[PDB]
Amino acid sequence: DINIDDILAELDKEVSPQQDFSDLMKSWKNERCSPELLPYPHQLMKRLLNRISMQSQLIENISMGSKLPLLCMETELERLKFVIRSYIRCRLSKIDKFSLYLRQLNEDENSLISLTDLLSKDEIKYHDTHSLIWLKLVNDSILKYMPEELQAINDTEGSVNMIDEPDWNKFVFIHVNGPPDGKWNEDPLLQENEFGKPCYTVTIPDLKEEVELTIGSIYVMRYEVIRDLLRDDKVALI
Amino acid sequence: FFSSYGDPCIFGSDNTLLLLSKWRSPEESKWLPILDSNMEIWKMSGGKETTDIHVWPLALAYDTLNCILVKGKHIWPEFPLPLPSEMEIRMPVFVKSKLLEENKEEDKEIQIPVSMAAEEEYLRSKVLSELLTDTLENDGEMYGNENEVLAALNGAYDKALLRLFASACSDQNVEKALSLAHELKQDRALTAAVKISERAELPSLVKKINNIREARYEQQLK
Amino acid sequence: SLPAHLQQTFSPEEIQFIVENEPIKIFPRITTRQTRWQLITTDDKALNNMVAMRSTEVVLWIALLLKQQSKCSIVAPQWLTTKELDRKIQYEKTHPDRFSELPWNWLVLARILFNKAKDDFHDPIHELRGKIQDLREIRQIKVLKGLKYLNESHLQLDNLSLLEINELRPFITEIMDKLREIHTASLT
Repeated sequence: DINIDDILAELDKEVSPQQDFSDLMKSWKNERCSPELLPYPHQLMKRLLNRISMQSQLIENISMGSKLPLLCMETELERLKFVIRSYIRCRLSKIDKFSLYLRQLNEDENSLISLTDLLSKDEIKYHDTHSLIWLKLVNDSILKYMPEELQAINDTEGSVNMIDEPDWNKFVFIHVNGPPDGKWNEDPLLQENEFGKPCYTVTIPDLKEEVELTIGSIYVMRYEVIRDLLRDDKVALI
Repeated sequence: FFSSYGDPCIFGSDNTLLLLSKWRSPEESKWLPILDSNMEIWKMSGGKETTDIHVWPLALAYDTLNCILVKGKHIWPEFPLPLPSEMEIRMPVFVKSKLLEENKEEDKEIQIPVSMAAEEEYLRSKVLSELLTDTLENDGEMYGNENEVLAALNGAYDKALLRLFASACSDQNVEKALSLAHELKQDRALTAAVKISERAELPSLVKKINNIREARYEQQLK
Repeated sequence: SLPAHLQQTFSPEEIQFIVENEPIKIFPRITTRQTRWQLITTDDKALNNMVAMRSTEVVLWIALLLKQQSKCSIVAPQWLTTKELDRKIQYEKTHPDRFSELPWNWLVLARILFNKAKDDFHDPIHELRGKIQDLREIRQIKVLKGLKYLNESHLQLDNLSLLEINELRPFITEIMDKLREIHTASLT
């Protein structure tokens, strides 16, 4: 019999502050779990901080001018500020642990990414000056007494490597979202399993093995194996 | 009680809701059955006779009944007051035996033919639009937006008719399809009906619809 | 800088905070429709356009904020009823490996609504408190069977709740990491 659902669809059809907070929640949750330091959202933070300032002035103006709407506005601003506070504290904690690694990544002239791409201006200031403070402390206290072959602080060639770096093979929990627009027919990686949902396929190279990541199922997976799909928002960390 | 727009309404001992339409015009005033509670519980129970359940009405808000769902021996509520429920009106068109046959987890609500659903929607849209129109014609808008609801009802009305029309075309009943085409309002829908007729491979009906569209375009130009 | 207990995981307070951003259906007891709310992380139209005893949808934290006073009543989610929970227990017993398809926030939302909104249910609350317990016990049996398949490569989970995952996270990931270290050391 004659289908018309498409005829009805074509007949029938004839950035926001809400979205930014969802992106902030996404960034916060991903930053907490992942082993590496993810790149800073430069644009989002500018817009959010401006909005916070304007809302604060509006609350003051209305206060100086029913109680309940003011209660909602005040506690909403508290809820918004808490997330940003937690997020920035986590990022600074990551910068403490990978300071020499980030410095070495910056000193490499052939690096595919610059340190200013990855970090915010405040983070750059913190990294630079904190490294000098720590360096001065150990340089005078310990290294002043060592012979010239052992006076380097970031030595790679010694019997133990003095530089730490992320564990790229850490296990993480994931939830498979698919492409964000619902465009299952457009995603080139998204093949299909038999009589069911679409899926992605990944190769785990130490073992020479494959797995199928169906939409909507949860997995415990190595970080490096799923890094690209995470960067493309095909999956989200639980 | 009176509706949220002053229509007279009453709930019968048969557990049916009746509303008086066209009361402003004595040669056109008429009583309309707009909702049967028993039929709703029958479908909700998966086609079962849960006579332990009773409905206690409260008030009518536009298209939706406010009511308490009472369970047990006594068919009326007690203290402290249980919370209310909300339920939409629908036209009485269905049959138990036919819907059981169409249907044929154990309590799952019975599945209905698309023809019945589209038919009921078109009737419900028509009645709702007429009552709202009469209200606006005499008493105007209270809030400044009810015309938008009326526009939505007209869209739903043509949409329901297009599904019924397409069924008639798929059955190749040109006579019934043409009779249905007269009842469509917007030329958007008539254009869709032309496409539907092309899919049905009915050039005679494409011709006669376009005759109607040309006639109605002339009536629109006049 | 960050506390030691927050290096790799979310505390239950953060889990509650995450769940609180979801929408919920309410009946207001006042009309706001013609000051205005002027929120910045949500829609603002719904709260500005409320009419008494007209159903509407808002974020859960504002819903609980209103229900603290007389101005609001909360509609329970449809899965949170005796009939549905009976069916889910039967599914759990029928399929001895699969987890039943409850929503990702079922534990958190049940233990919020039973405290803040004990008066707004239709079912007797002393039965719901029993059936929630039955579901959690059966799921714990199924979890204890699954911890015999920790391995060097991966694992699949389905319909396991957020709080249930967060409860287990530091054990699964640690033991799995050490099995990986032992295996790769033999390859190198």
